[PDB]
Parts: sequence; structure tokens; C-alpha cells
Amino acid sequence: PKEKRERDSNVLSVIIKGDVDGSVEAILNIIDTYDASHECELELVHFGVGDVSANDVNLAETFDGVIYGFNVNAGNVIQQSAAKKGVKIKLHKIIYRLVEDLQEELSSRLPC
Amino acid sequence: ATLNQMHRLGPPKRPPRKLGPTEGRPQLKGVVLCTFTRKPKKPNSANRKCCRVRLSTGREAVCFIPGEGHTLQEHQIVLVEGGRTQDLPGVKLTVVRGKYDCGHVQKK
Amino acid sequence: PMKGRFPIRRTLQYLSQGNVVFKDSVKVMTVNYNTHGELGEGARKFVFFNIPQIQYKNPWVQIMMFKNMTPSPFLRFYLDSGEQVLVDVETKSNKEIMEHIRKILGKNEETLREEEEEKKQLSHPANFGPRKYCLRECICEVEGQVPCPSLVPLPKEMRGKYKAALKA
Amino acid sequence: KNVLKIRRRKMNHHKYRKLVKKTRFLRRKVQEGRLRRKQIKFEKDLRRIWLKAGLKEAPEGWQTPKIYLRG
RNA sequence: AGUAAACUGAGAGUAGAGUGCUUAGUUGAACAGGGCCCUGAAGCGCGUACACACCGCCCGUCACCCUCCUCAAGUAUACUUCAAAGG
RNA sequence: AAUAGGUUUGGUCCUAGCCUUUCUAUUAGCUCUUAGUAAGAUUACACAUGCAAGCAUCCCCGUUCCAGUGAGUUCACCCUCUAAAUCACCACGAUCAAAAGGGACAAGCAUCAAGCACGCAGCAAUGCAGCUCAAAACGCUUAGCCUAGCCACACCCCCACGGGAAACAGCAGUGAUUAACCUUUAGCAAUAAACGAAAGUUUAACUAAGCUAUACUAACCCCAGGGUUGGUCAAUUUCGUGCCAGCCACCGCGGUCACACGAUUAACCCAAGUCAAUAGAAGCCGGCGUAAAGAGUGUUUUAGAUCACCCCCUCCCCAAUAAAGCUAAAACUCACCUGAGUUGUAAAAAACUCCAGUUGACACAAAAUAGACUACGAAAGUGGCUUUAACAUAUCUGAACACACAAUAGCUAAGACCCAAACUGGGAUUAGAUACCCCACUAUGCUUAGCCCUAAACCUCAACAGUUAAAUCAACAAAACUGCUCGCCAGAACACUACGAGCCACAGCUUAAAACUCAAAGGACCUGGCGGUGCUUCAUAUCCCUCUAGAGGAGCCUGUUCUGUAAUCGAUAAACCCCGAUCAACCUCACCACCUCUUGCUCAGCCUAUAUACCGCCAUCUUCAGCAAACCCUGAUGAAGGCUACAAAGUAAGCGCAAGUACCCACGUAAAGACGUUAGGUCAAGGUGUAGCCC
Ligand code: FES
Ligand SMILES: [K+]
Ligand SMILES: [K+]
Ligand SMILES: [K+]
Ligand SMILES: [K+]
Ligand SMILES: [K+]
Ligand SMILES: [K+]
Ligand SMILES: [K+]
Ligand SMILES: [K+]
Ligand SMILES: [K+]
Ligand SMILES: [K+]
Ligand SMILES: [K+]
Ligand SMILES: [K+]
Ligand SMILES: [K+]
Ligand SMILES: [K+]
Ligand SMILES: [K+]
Ligand SMILES: [Mg+2]
Ligand SMILES: [Mg+2]
Ligand SMILES: [Mg+2]
Ligand SMILES: [Mg+2]
Ligand SMILES: [Mg+2]
Ligand SMILES: [Mg+2]
Ligand SMILES: [Mg+2]
Ligand SMILES: [Mg+2]
Ligand SMILES: [Mg+2]
Ligand SMILES: [Mg+2]
Ligand SMILES: [Mg+2]
Ligand SMILES: [Mg+2]
Ligand SMILES: [Mg+2]
Ligand SMILES: [Mg+2]
Ligand SMILES: [Mg+2]
Ligand SMILES: [Mg+2]
Ligand SMILES: [Mg+2]
Ligand SMILES: [Mg+2]
Ligand SMILES: [Mg+2]
Ligand SMILES: [Mg+2]
Ligand SMILES: [Mg+2]
Ligand SMILES: [Mg+2]
Ligand SMILES: [Mg+2]
Ligand SMILES: [Mg+2]
Ligand SMILES: [Mg+2]
Ligand SMILES: [Mg+2]
Ligand SMILES: [Mg+2]
Ligand SMILES: [Mg+2]
Ligand SMILES: [Mg+2]
Ligand SMILES: [Mg+2]
Ligand SMILES: [Mg+2]
Ligand SMILES: [Mg+2]
Ligand SMILES: [Mg+2]
Ligand SMILES: [Mg+2]
Ligand SMILES: [Mg+2]
Ligand SMILES: [Mg+2]
Ligand SMILES: [Mg+2]
Ligand SMILES: [Mg+2]
Ligand SMILES: [Mg+2]
Ligand SMILES: [Mg+2]
Ligand SMILES: [Mg+2]
Ligand SMILES: [Mg+2]
Ligand SMILES: [Mg+2]
Ligand SMILES: [Mg+2]
Ligand SMILES: [Mg+2]
Ligand SMILES: [Mg+2]
Ligand SMILES: [Mg+2]
Ligand SMILES: [Mg+2]
Ligand SMILES: [Mg+2]
Ligand SMILES: [Mg+2]
Ligand SMILES: [Mg+2]
Ligand SMILES: [Mg+2]
Repeated sequence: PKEKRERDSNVLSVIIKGDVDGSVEAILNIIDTYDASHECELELVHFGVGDVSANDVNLAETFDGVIYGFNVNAGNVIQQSAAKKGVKIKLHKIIYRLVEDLQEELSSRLPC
Repeated sequence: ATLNQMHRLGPPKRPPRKLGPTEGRPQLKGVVLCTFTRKPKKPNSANRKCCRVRLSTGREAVCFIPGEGHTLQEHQIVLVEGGRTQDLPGVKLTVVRGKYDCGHVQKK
Repeated sequence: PMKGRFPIRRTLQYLSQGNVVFKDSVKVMTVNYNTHGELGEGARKFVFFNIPQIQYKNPWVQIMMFKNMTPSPFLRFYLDSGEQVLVDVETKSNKEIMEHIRKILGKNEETLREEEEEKKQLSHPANFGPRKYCLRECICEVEGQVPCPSLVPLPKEMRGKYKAALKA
Repeated sequence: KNVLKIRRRKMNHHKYRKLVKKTRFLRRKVQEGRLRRKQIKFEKDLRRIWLKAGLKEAPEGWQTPKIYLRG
């Protein structure tokens, strides 16, 4: 079997970046309440505190993940790099908004 | 060659040395993509634990994991050094045990 | 082994054995010699053995050679004033040509000794600096003077770490 | 001497000649495209000359010839 | 060559058990001359990519897998150059 | 690369790459006591905050310096001329140093070979058409440099009016980023700088401190760790694991007795370090018949050489080349007369019978003998006859930047056509036969005119001059070298490839890399084996043709394999198969089921594993005659080899053969039959090493 195997469509890889460490732990505890792994799997590639960085874009491009920013900013250089690499930066400011958007991406992965 | 030819050719020009898998660097940071085993070339037989990792430069490469037993997984961070695996054709990188997410081998 | 006949000619030791150092007037030396003929033998050996030494001691003097252009070999020197010195070399050995041109256009042993001494004034022994330029780098190398702290720690009283501590 | 080095070259040349025969129609389409770009690259080289000299058009009566066509 | 062929007896071993084995004897042949074609031996060579040795070695086509490279339609992006000029 | 070492093979020699040992730096792992000193972001990415230039009776002066960085990159050095500045003021000069002029000045790529105005003259007008370049122009890429220091840059647009935009490459600090990560200390006391007439003032320059094993020096009553221990290369005990887990710089290790893995013990090296990765340091005077390499051929320029001069012995002639003409032998075709067959080969078929044989007529094809000659030509090539024209150079080397040539095959056009002949068709063969064999026939070979530009174009041995002197000389081949020049070569493979460029070439040619991969490839040998290998002589129940009786078919007897059974084992090509067994109804017995015993017939036992640990006893070549100690000699003292009797380097104890002995001879048959080969048979004759079992 091919040493490198194809990630299935129903797999959401997410990068979580937050303004403060306590905010990140809150989002990570919400990602630990995921119970629908059968229909779709949620993978946490990397989590950290601070603005979106090139490593986050490189990690998202490596695993075809989605960067979720919580009360953080992404500069034009980082945003332009994401366009070339196809990464989706999803900056939010409210935790119920960032979870609703997280559920919308999971729904898309689900089978029709 | 004649003295006239040696003068005309000049001093011998060394080729620029070939950068190995680390691109002339002692170590590189990498992210583990997948783990697997690769069989050694004849006459050796074994299941040598290897992994594919994207380096900080953006080049995916196969890296050998030394020691008895490892727990590397996808998305993890590892530091890779040079040193080819003699019996694994094409394996020119080695994971450093005890750095980042790759821990030291557990004794016995 | 070194390629060619008389490879000694291609050594720094041989090239430094030239005794002909031209006066500043000498700007160009043309050598007209013949490849064959018993009377042009010294000029051929002069070109073969000594032209390399002359050029080595006189790097800024143009030396140009001309083969079989005239019936006899001769040297001609062009001076900065515009004067030309014709030296007939037919029948003369290579050693006689070198001794001839040394007498009429070479610096004497006295003029060379002086130049060497003026060069010694450039490296004064009492000066301190890098080994490339000076004998000693620091006065600490002189016996009797306070040595470098890298080798002999200075007394606590001569160190600012403790001068301020007591004062403060 | 043995002919083992000759034999290595023999097989390489055999396989190469056979490959070319198998792909002679693709290679012909590729070669044509390269000659077109080669002609365009040549025309650009000449246009650079008159444009860098201050002229706005090619010298009067000048037509850049096709120097790469089989004709 | 007292060979083959045919015939007869005995022994070993068993409590008994062989169309087997070991062994003694009787009768008693045919061919043995050509050949180097076939398969080998010896002598003297030749060749050799074989050397646990021809049951040796070995080339190419046709998968999976892994590594690198090239060509390439259309398209996009980035970089480079301009004034080193003219009115 | 050195005082070198390891690694190609069955072995030797040569060549060759790779690696080892030495010395630094960075980074990682693990570990770390003190003092002194030195050094100290990965990044020209973005920067919070604080500070870093003031001085001074107002003017000026300074903030154009110091400090920083290494993006770009021959503005750095020498000469000429000559501003600004210092010597209060002119110095009628020195010192220092711009601009300008001249010269010099990095690396890689020539697959960057042409640049495209790059020159000159003239007072001007204007005229001429030149200028640089294979001795590397132009171009692309890389990099701060020649370190008392210098150059360049100062957020970007080379510049900085203007614009983008709001600037730490000043100190401290921070985000991002990288394998890489110093304190948001103090003082102007010293030195340096700025300012002042000066006392003085200011200065993140600098000084004295802070942090950090990166280095050096020194020390310590207590306090040592890292790596290594198969060879290279200093140094391992007991266990575990069993080609697994793992290790490895190189060669390699591990598949049930691991000095190589893991643990443990001990030892070795270095030591507050250790040494895993990475990087640098250490590489042109060697070669080119066969290892990479004399570019298919000859001829220049600028140059280089001393082989030029004197001074010379084979000029000339044999198969150079071009053109025109010519034909002896053999074919083809046709005609007459005969024949019924011809052709084909190990043997056939198919094919042809307008076929075959005799005779005559008879070519745009090809050139027996000579040639045992060795000539001509630059090479490629050139060997039938005649004629014509005709075979460069009164020094040598020399063009892959040019010119002219270049077997065969091939392309285009027009002709010839005997024979041969890719392809193709048929016949045969074969498991198949897209081959080898047979037949037919085309492209093509020929002429003319253009192309194409390739050969194992190799005598794989460059041109010219010279030597046989020696230190002859790795091996082989075709002895070893000297001078000089040009060409070419630098592990294997990728690769007579890709890309670029050129070309009447278009499935082409020439030039010609890289990435990934390997630790070899390679050249020449030694010995043996093997050969559908040569010659010679043979086989003596024997290789063939022969001779006699059998087996293979039938039934039975017996062994084996398969199948079957709850129900052994071993042998199992020659060299198993009425074999271990000169022997199984119980027993034998080792198997199967059930039941029973546990210090047991034994100071226990085991027919448990391993014949690939062995002794013992044997098979096999052997229906052989060779093995081997100790010496000697040869090969330049390599693996290896060692015979000539009119003898030339072999001498050889011992073992086997032989000789003897047994049986009825001196014959025959037995017996004997070495060293080795098949890890051949046998742990189930017995014994026994190692591992396993002990209710
Ligand atoms: S060098 Fe002289 S005091 Fe340090
Ligand atoms: K092995
Ligand atoms: K070597
Ligand atoms: K002032
Ligand atoms: K730089
Ligand atoms: K700039
Ligand atoms: K001060
Ligand atoms: K070792
Ligand atoms: K060739
Ligand atoms: K003839
Ligand atoms: K040849
Ligand atoms: K042999
Ligand atoms: K039978
Ligand atoms: K045995
Ligand atoms: K036994
Ligand atoms: K045993
Ligand atoms: Mg290693
Ligand atoms: Mg041969
Ligand atoms: Mg090949
Ligand atoms: Mg075979
Ligand atoms: Mg070899
Ligand atoms: Mg400075
Ligand atoms: Mg840089
Ligand atoms: Mg002045
Ligand atoms: Mg200047
Ligand atoms: Mg190219
Ligand atoms: Mg740079
Ligand atoms: Mg900046
Ligand atoms: Mg600027
Ligand atoms: Mg700073
Ligand atoms: Mg930081
Ligand atoms: Mg550091
Ligand atoms: Mg003052
Ligand atoms: Mg201060
Ligand atoms: Mg300090
Ligand atoms: Mg360390
Ligand atoms: Mg063990
Ligand atoms: Mg071990
Ligand atoms: Mg060769
Ligand atoms: Mg030649
Ligand atoms: Mg027939
Ligand atoms: Mg010539
Ligand atoms: Mg040539
Ligand atoms: Mg030709
Ligand atoms: Mg032709
Ligand atoms: Mg025919
Ligand atoms: Mg056929
Ligand atoms: Mg024809
Ligand atoms: Mg003809
Ligand atoms: Mg030839
Ligand atoms: Mg050649
Ligand atoms: Mg030549
Ligand atoms: Mg070819
Ligand atoms: Mg080609
Ligand atoms: Mg091409
Ligand atoms: Mg028989
Ligand atoms: Mg039967
Ligand atoms: Mg049986
Ligand atoms: Mg068996
Ligand atoms: Mg057996
Ligand atoms: Mg019983
Ligand atoms: Mg029984
Ligand atoms: Mg038993
Ligand atoms: Mg055995
Ligand atoms: Mg006898
Ligand atoms: Mg016998
Ligand atoms: Mg005997
Ligand atoms: Mg066996």
C-alpha cells in the first residue's frame, strides 16, 4: 500500500490561534466535546496564542486545514500567502460565532 | 599537459559542493505526515520504522526513526539530522530522539 | 618531475638571483636575437636563462623579443628621457651580457643597500600592534609590566568590580 | 577485452531509438511549438534593438524573416 | 568364461515365519571385429562475462511501491528592465 | 591531499572513487564546581517603551563624526592634476584628501559567441566606418573585501525634487522567522569626540558591570560525566533476543553458543565536558595501446618551438585522384537441334517445366591469376586496359570560432538492370520461429545531379626531432624512453540522454549537463571449473554397430509413493525403493486409545530437537592415482609455477596405487583403495556436545 495515503473527504483539520491562552483552552475544550467522529473527523493540527503566522499557513497547507483566529489579526502578507496556498483564514471575535462557523465547515464535509 | 596548456586552462575549478538532504544545515525542523516501515535492501531483512515529514523548507522527505520503539504520529514536530540509513535506499535523514515531540527511547 | 628543460628557471629562488635592477630611466628593453648561428649563442642563452630574472627584478619594464629580424643579435634600451642605448651582443656570452647591462644601466650595490635600509624604518621595534605589523601586540608582553588579565588575574583592588562595591 | 561496456551502450541506444519511434508524432508537435517560440524569441531580440536606439518602428522597409521554417 | 543362462543344495536369523539375503556345487554358451559418427577418458591445445564453479551466469518486455528528473495545453502569480531619455 | 589506513576479486596486480585517522567552528543529545579573560540574533523581516547631540553671552560650530549592518558590489590600491580641511592670519609650502584623467583589481558558466554604435579625424562645418571579442567581448549566476583596516548601504523606487509610505542594519528590548535566541545595567572617573577663551558641559562612543561551557588561562578537602569496546582503531564478562527487535563513518553484524543488537559487568579514550549532525581546512608539473582520454582527415592567423642555417644518401617508378573511351572470363536474353525433367540440402517441401544440356549471338553489372608483391593517397579509400590532366609546403607545431574532404547505409530527381538483396510472400523447422535453412521478389548496391556527414572512420598507439644510454620493465599487447607542441582525459551509472544553439539534416547529426542512485565500476592476470571446444589415441561388458538372457505387458510375492487410519521412525538421482530388517501375529515397539506409577532397573530416566555440533561405521567419484611434511629454485621475491634422458631446477621422508597376503598358480576373483568431493547416510546400534522434558 502507498506509504502516503489520501486523507478522506470527511476530515476537517483546524488551526486554532487566539489572543490569550485562556481563550485558546476554551476553544480546545469545545473541540474535545466532538462526538460525531463517525460521520466526520475533527483534527487539531496546531494551536497557539498570537496573530496568524506563516507557520500556521504552512501547517494548514500541509494538512489542508482551516485556520480559525479568535480575537487575532492576519496581515496582508499572511492573507495573500494564504490565497496562493489555498488556505482559509477565518478570523472571529465571538466564541459562539467561531463555533457556528466550525459547525458549518463540518457540515460541508458530511455526505449528502 | 604542457605548461602552455596548464597556463591556458588555469587552476583546476572545483565544482560547488553538493548540498545534502539538509541543504548544508546541521538540523531541520519537520512536521510528521505519516509513519510506516521500509524494508532494507539485500542481504538485510527487517521492518525499519520510518516517517514522511515536511521540512521547514517545504520539502517532504523520508526520515528514519532510530531506537527500539517510537510513538510519533501525524501533525507532530520533529528535528531531523543528516546521516544516511545504509540499507534503506534513498533514506538520508534521521529523526533526533529526545527533541520536540520525539522522546528518548524507553530503557529496556 | 617539473616539466621542461632546466626547470630551475621556474623557481622563486632562481628568479631572485638576478643582479640587474635597472635605473628608473629604463622603460623598455627590446631583445633582437637569432635562433641559429654560433655567434648568436649568448643571446639565445640570455633570453633562455636571464630574461626571466631581469623581468622578475624589473616588473614594470617592458621586455619585448624579436626573432631573426636582423643579421646579428643586439639589445636596445629605451629611457624615459627619450635616449636609446644600443648594446651589441654578438660573440658575447650570456654572463657577459648580464654583466654589461648591469654596469651601464643597473643600480650599484650601494644604491640598493640604501633602499633596503629605508624600508626598515617602516617597522619600528617600539611600536605595538598586530603581529603582521609589529613585534608585540601589547605592553603586557614586556616582562616587569602588569601582565594581561587573561593570564594573571589582577588584584581585587585594581578591578572596577570591587572598586565600585567598596565605594558604593 | 570483453564487450560489456559496448553492450550497455547498445541497449541504451536500442531503447532510445525505439522510444523515439513510439512517440514520433508527439515529438513532432512539440518540435513545431518550440520552433514557433524560437521565432518569436528572435523577433523580440530584434525589436529590442531598434526600440533601445530611440526608433519607434522597425527600419523603413525591414521585415523580420522566418529563419527557422523548413522552407 | 567355467562367465552369462538354466538347475540343485546349504547356512545365517525365529518358538514359528521370506518368491529375501549369504554361500557351495552341477550343466554350460554366443559375440569379442570393426568405428570415432554417438557418449566419455587420457595427452596436448583453444576459449571463457563461470569461481558452493554450466543445475554457472545473464538481457529485455510486462505490476505494486519508493526517489528524482524532463516535456507540456491553457491560465495565473511574482520578479526583472525603462529616465543611462526627450521637449 | 599525509609517515598514511580501510574497502572492488575465488585470488593477484594495476587504476580508481568513497570513507577512516588530524585540526577548527556552528547546532542537537546527555552532562556541568569556582575564578579571570575573550567572544557572543538565524534573518537588509516588522518593531511597543526608554535612552543614544549638544555646546555656547544670543552668531556660528556640531548633530556630515562615532555607533550599525553586509543588501548591493571590481567607487578600496598606484600615478597625474587639483578643490575643501589642519598649521591663528598669507603659508607664497608642507600635511591630509575629494571630483576628474590614466593604469591595476573576485569566483562559476562558452549550452552566455558574437556585442550592436560599442570608433577616429577636424577650430568648426562635417568627413571616414570604424570599436570590443575564443589571449573570452557581451551576458547570466554567486559573494562584502586584499582585515592596524577598507568598501558599500542607511525602509523601498540604484539616486530621492517627487512618490510609496511612516522606517531601531544606534544601545537595551520585542514579534515573526531559523537547527541558531546576551541586560529593557551603571557611569561620564579614564581615553576619544563635539562645543567653549576657559573653569567646564554632553556623549547607549567608550569605560566598569550583567547573562551564556563558544574558547583560552588557573585552581579546587568534598564533587565526572559523554562516547566507545568486530576490523580500520585504544578497550567486554554474564544474560536476553533468534535475519525478529535493532546496529553501522567504511567494510559489515543479527536466521538458537552474537567479543558488532538490548541490558548488565568490566575496560578504553577524552574530560567540565563529551561528540551526533553540518560546514570548512588538507587536491593542476598525473595521464591518454587495453583502466577516463591522440578528438575520422588535412590545411591558417596571432603565436609557440629549437627539431630552421650551414649539411647532406630513395629524386622517380608499383593498387592516389578526375575525365573520356575500351573488354577478357562468367551471367542474362533470344534462335536451331535434342532431353523430361530442372532447382533445392543433414533431409525435405515449395518453386520452375516458354525447363534443362550443346552451340552461336550477347552489358550503363562486377574486375580470376599476377599479389609469397606491400605500393599510392590527408584520411576515407585505391589491385581489368588505354590515354589525358595530375599528386601542397627549401624550418616544425597549429583552427571544435573557419574551409575542403570523409566507407557503408540513407534521402530527393531522372535513367540502367546481369546478379545479389533489407522488407515482404510462400516452403520447411519449432512448444512458439516475427529467426537460423529453401524459393520468389522489391527498396538498395550502378550512372547523372544534389543532399545526409555517420563507422570497432581502430594499426583504439597524435605531429616533428632524437636515443638504445641506462634506474629496461606493474600485467598484457606491438621493447623502453628524451625534447617540443597541439588535442584530449579526471569513480561508476544516469548519458551516443535532457535542454540550448547550429545544420538542405524533421524517427536526423554535432556540441552536451544535472537531480535521484551506488561503493564500487574498470583494466590485465593466476588457478580451477566448464565448453552443443580443436587435434591425436582410445574405451573391451563396452561409447557406437554388434552377442546372450532379461525388465517394461499377465498373475502373484515384496518395497516405495499416494490415499486412508485414533495409530511410528529412518532411507528416498547416480549413491533410496526384499533399504536399517541375516526379517513386525503378542513380544519385538519406538506408534494409537484408555488406565496406572513418581528419587522411579540405575549416585534416575528420555527412540525429545539438532547427522547443519560430532565420535563410531559407511556410501560416492574409486571400473580413480594421486595427496602431503620439509627444503630448493623460477616468476623483478604477485596470485602461482617447477618437464625435455643426446635432459633445460628440482630433491623429497610419509600416505595411496604397486608389491605382498587369502582362495586352486605367477592367472583370476577377492581383499585393499590415500587426500578430498556431495554440511551425502545414520543422534532410532552405542556414545556424545548444545537446547529442551522432570506429576
Ligand atoms: S593583551 Fe595586553 S593586557 Fe591583554
Ligand atoms: K545480514
Ligand atoms: K584507495
Ligand atoms: K558653539
Ligand atoms: K554584501
Ligand atoms: K539603497
Ligand atoms: K569622560
Ligand atoms: K566496532
Ligand atoms: K569517433
Ligand atoms: K580481373
Ligand atoms: K582496429
Ligand atoms: K582452463
Ligand atoms: K517385474
Ligand atoms: K559423518
Ligand atoms: K546416537
Ligand atoms: K544428542
Ligand atoms: Mg547515523
Ligand atoms: Mg576473446
Ligand atoms: Mg541502460
Ligand atoms: Mg544453463
Ligand atoms: Mg573490479
Ligand atoms: Mg564606523
Ligand atoms: Mg546574507
Ligand atoms: Mg585650499
Ligand atoms: Mg577620485
Ligand atoms: Mg543546456
Ligand atoms: Mg549578498
Ligand atoms: Mg529596519
Ligand atoms: Mg536610498
Ligand atoms: Mg538593536
Ligand atoms: Mg523572539
Ligand atoms: Mg549561538
Ligand atoms: Mg577647543
Ligand atoms: Mg546614560
Ligand atoms: Mg562586558
Ligand atoms: Mg553542547
Ligand atoms: Mg545469546
Ligand atoms: Mg551491543
Ligand atoms: Mg579507454
Ligand atoms: Mg587518428
Ligand atoms: Mg514439388
Ligand atoms: Mg601545419
Ligand atoms: Mg582538426
Ligand atoms: Mg559519406
Ligand atoms: Mg546512394
Ligand atoms: Mg535474383
Ligand atoms: Mg516466412
Ligand atoms: Mg532492383
Ligand atoms: Mg560500373
Ligand atoms: Mg578503416
Ligand atoms: Mg580514437
Ligand atoms: Mg596534431
Ligand atoms: Mg551514434
Ligand atoms: Mg542527440
Ligand atoms: Mg534539441
Ligand atoms: Mg552394458
Ligand atoms: Mg510387470
Ligand atoms: Mg514408509
Ligand atoms: Mg524422511
Ligand atoms: Mg535425513
Ligand atoms: Mg502391547
Ligand atoms: Mg505389535
Ligand atoms: Mg518415548
Ligand atoms: Mg553429514
Ligand atoms: Mg595376484
Ligand atoms: Mg571389493
Ligand atoms: Mg593393493
Ligand atoms: Mg545433510
